[PDB]
Amino acid sequence: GSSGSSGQCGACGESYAADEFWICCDLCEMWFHGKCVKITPARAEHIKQYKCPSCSNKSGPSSG
Ligand SMILES: [Zn+2]
Ligand SMILES: [Zn+2]
Repeated sequence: GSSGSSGQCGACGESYAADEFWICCDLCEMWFHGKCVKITPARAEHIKQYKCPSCSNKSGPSSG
């Protein structure tokens, strides 16, 4: 990773690698990692357009 500006996972902000398992959001449709979004690479199969933790948080009882 030498490129300055580039995609970064909101959870941690790793480099755009075509290896790890990324998740797909519907609200913001951002880029995240299964494990980062509290999701397994195997379960994703049964998951379709999961609500990333970045959005789900919005309008929360602990934090609005
Ligand atoms: Zn991450
Ligand atoms: Zn989202």
